[PDB]
Amino acid sequence: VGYTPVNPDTSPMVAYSQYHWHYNLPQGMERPHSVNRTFAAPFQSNHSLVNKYRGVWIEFDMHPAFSVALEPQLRKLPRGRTLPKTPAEEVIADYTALAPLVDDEKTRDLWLAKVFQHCAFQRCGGAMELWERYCHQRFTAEGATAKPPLSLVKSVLFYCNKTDNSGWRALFDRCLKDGWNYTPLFDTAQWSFMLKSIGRMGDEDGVRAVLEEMLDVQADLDRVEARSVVIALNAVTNADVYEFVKKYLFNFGERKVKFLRTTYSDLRGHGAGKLRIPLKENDNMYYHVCWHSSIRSPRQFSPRQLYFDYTPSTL
Amino acid sequence: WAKPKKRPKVGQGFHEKAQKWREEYLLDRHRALADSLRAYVEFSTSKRVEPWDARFKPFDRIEKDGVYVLMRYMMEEKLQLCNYHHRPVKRLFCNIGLMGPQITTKARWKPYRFATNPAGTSKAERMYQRDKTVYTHGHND
Amino acid sequence: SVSGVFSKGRGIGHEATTSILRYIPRARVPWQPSRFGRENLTAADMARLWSRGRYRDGPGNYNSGYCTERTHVLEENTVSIIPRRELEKYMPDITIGPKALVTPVSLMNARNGHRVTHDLLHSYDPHIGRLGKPAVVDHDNITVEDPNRVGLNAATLDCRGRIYRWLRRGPFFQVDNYFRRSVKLNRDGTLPTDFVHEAPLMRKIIRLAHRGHLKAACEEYRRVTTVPPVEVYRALTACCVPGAKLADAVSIFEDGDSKLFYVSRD
Amino acid sequence: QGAVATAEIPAFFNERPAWERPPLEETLYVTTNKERYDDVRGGDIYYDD
Amino acid sequence: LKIAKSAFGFYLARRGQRKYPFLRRPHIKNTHSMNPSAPYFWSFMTAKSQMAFLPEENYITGDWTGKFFVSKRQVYTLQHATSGAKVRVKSFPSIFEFNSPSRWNIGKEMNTLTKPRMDLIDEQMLTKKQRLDYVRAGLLPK
RNA sequence: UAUGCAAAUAUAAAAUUAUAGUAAUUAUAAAUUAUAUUAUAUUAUAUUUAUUCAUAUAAUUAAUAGGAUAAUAUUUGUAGUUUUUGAUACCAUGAUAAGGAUUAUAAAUUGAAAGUGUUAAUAUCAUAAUCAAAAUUUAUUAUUUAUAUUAAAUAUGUAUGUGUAGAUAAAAUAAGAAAUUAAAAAGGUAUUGUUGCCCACCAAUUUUUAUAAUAAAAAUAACGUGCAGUAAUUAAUAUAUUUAUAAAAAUAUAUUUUUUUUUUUU
Ligand SMILES: O=c1ccn([C@@H]2O[C@H](COP(=O)(O)OP(=O)(O)OP(=O)(O)O)[C@@H](O)[C@H]2O)c(=O)[nH]1
Ligand SMILES: [Mg+2]
Ligand SMILES: [Mg+2]
Ligand SMILES: [Mg+2]
Ligand SMILES: [Mg+2]
Ligand SMILES: [Mg+2]
Ligand SMILES: [Mg+2]
Ligand SMILES: [Mg+2]
Ligand SMILES: [Mg+2]
Ligand SMILES: [Mg+2]
Ligand SMILES: [Mg+2]
Repeated sequence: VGYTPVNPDTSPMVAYSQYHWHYNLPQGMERPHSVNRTFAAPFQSNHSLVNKYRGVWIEFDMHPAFSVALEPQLRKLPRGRTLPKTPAEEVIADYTALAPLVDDEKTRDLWLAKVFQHCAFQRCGGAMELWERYCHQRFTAEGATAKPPLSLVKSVLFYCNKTDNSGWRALFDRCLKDGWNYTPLFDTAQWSFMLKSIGRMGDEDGVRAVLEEMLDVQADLDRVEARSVVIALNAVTNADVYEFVKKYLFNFGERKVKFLRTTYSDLRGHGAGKLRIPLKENDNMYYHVCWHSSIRSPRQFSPRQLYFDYTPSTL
Repeated sequence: WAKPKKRPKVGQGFHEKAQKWREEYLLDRHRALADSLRAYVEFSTSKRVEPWDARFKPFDRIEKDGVYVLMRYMMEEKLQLCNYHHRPVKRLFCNIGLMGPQITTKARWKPYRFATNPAGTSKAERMYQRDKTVYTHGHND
Repeated sequence: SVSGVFSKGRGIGHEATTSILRYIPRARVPWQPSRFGRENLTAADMARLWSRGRYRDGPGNYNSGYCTERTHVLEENTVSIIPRRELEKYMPDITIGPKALVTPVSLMNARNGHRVTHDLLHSYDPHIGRLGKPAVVDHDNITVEDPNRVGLNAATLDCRGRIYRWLRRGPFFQVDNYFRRSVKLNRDGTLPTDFVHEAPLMRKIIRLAHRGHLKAACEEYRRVTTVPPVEVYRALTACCVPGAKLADAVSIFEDGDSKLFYVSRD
Repeated sequence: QGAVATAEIPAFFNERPAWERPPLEETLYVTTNKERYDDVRGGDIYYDD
Repeated sequence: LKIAKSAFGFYLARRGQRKYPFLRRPHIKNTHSMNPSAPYFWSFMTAKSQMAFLPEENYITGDWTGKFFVSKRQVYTLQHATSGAKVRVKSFPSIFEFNSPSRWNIGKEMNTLTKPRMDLIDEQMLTKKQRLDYVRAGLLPK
């Protein structure tokens, strides 16, 4: 009785009533409850994971001989979680000079991959020359048999995305099932960077090819970084690719799709500053990603909105 | 529990009256203060009646013997320096030590307001004849 | 016929998003479809609302010293303000400035989680002091006016759910938020470890540990606000070796690892 | 009789003995527990359809 | 309450003449704050130690536009007299000004210089009934 | 206070009123209505102590949001103004207090339901709420009374007057008190019932007639006098005679549709 309701735990007139347990009965537990055991939820935090590497790990496997031999050259290149500020010109000079002296293929290529990664972080454009000078001959040209070491490919790809470069499309294509079959070994961050670059450059077709492979190779869709999905989708103006992207959008999860919308509305919105290159206007893809989000969320009832104009009829 | 009636408005020109009244109440208080300081110090400085009650012992004894001998020859100077104010007098008697434990226990002293009378006081009425215009808390003559 | 509290208001979110977003129907709260919240107040109105609601101290109150009216009326009597230049003639000015309002990080636990001595409580989380945008506290610029409106105002419009949120906060909320909104791994995979303002302190720790002063070094390690570089952990454990202190070497290592991002794993 | 206390306990404690109830119920009968729409003067507000 | 002199007239009950624990009465009304003592002049309703610093309220703490009245626990300082600046205090009905500066004020708090309950009474803030009751007590003439 | 005149309840009758056309009825008795000196034993009020009684102020109540030792979400930094109106300073139902008057001693309580601001369906004037340092008029409150008297939150300057008017307060309980009590008979024109009903004159009007200060009678809901009646503030009722603002009142007889008080030779 009142506008303030009784709280059923603290009130003995609830607790000890006939619909609950009186204090003179024997007070044991009624039934056991196993909730967590029967059907358990997987852990997904609202906050992203604080320790994760957040980059493209380039996997440095060197024989612990050349690793010691080449130390004064390698000390200038990135080691794990450490990014020395050495100017990229110098590093490339060192590779060009000293590398023909080393005899190992595997070593020369690990070293090269480090150089590429280093040049990806500084966004120096003259590093593809290195690909055409050493690797192109035995990997990409005229159906050469040789199969490049994975780390090298990851590194070059990462470089083509960081420095936006038409070249990526040629490399990526070699990684599908009939080629090197490297695509299932890519990191989630790899996909993230790829999508973002392709999106900036604006290839709907690059975007489609990449989303198809990602899906087939079972990438982690929900953990692909939202910004990069948005920038990729934003690039899609062509009727067919557009169709593809609706049908595809059904592959994300409820949550992912909600934040695809949030992120999208921010990047053309308040957070338009957050990007190094501003987005381009897609009103169509924006509207659609919002629409999709609305379709996939639970629906709420707002009767004064729906039935605002309802009039009954006696027909 | 009835709804509280509203209070009438303040007054017209009562702000001026209140200002003036407090103003010169304070100005008056300056002289009341000055005067009562004068009185307080005049009292501290001037002599008082003897603090001890002579009706009990060791004080009843003839002025030529006992405690009075002890006072005339050893304590006199000091007793006069403090002007027979009852606090230092009682302390001096404690420090003379030749009475010793008795001061508080066997000896009786006059009550506060009587002990505060000016030396020479003859009639009891004197307690009530001191000035009431002055704020000393009975520490004025 | 129409009585409003406020004449005009404004939209929380801007043209690019809104103009398209409107073609998608959004469900409003069924029992009160229209929402006019404190994000929607105009600049003027927000200023006014934000002054009020702080008992005596707050700038709204005529006698706080922050009042912009030149005159105030007590029971039909009009009182003219005493300007501060004049107030100062008999009432000396001892004013430190805004740094006086912010204690160091070191004291945050003495103070139950706060660095800020201002009149409103200041949260380090994004949401409680949120206006349209996420709340962020400047420790340099703290004023009585509080332009960004990040403080927890007790009496303003829309305050109640904020107050309730603040009273539900977890045991480390202030501390955790302060720590996670600063101090986070860079987008390159680099550690947050190198900062210009803390560098000489890390240098000093290393130096102290090399001369073998373990206690002095540990005593400086205490005052570090930011993640210390690997070199610090190296120095400190190397110092633990000759005296055999193992417990200390281990607690050092374990401190730098899986708390501080595994700087210690080396 | 009247109820002194009330507890929520799984239905398998007391359920009509398997030989009294019709044969496999899950498979041969579609059952839904639902609420009467009409106003029920007395009796239960839920029924088994 | 019977008469509402403020907002609180509506919210509060008197409860007759009710006893509160020692030195906690809900409302601090210091009728005694100006209560003359020559010998106790420096110890009564003032700081318990003469080595205490003056309160907060003698200082300008922050960036101010200005104030209307200074607080009543502010202590009167030689500059209050000398500087010839407005010194106001909030008393009732409105405000008390120190207009006529004296050194005799110095070193005491304005609590002590402002008589809270004046011997002066407004007949116009009184109901005819209340005026009757003030004539019974032998305050107002009639 | 029975020499003139003077038939008249002791019942011969057909629903009430009305001079025998007026209104639609009237009259009536036992339900119900707290105080009228009826009796030992189951055991006591006439003691003690008290009574100078004051305290309130400086306006914005509207939503969720998780972080080390987790198999990777920048979801770091979650951004869609604007259609409603009551608890307010204001009319806006509910609910708990206080207040001794006859279930007694044994293995046992001297505190009660009849309701004292804050609480749940009547809305359609207004932001009034303490975070200090503040302005006595309000029935409803046990203060320190003469050897020694202001040190920590700031803490009360006033009234010595022969224990002295009127009027008041408290107690039979781990304390200590000791001798002057009630029951049983009663009336209602009202009908949840005396704050109940009713009675005449005094205006308008309506209607019938056998027109007497001012025709009579019947309907009737104003205004103004009162207080006639219900054992009703000197009981009523009937006849008689007188009297008169109006009910009515005085006296002479009968009488209870008024309540009762009771010597079988003292
Ligand atoms: O999800 C996020 C959040 C933030 N950022 C941050 O945005 C800043 C500029 O935003 P951009 O996303 O335009 O820069 P970028 O492509 O050059 O950055 P990379 O991701 O290639 O490093 C970047 O330098 C990065 O720090 C992201 O790149 N992604
Ligand atoms: Mg009530
Ligand atoms: Mg308020
Ligand atoms: Mg006629
Ligand atoms: Mg007639
Ligand atoms: Mg009568
Ligand atoms: Mg009569
Ligand atoms: Mg009668
Ligand atoms: Mg009669
Ligand atoms: Mg008459
Ligand atoms: Mg008659």
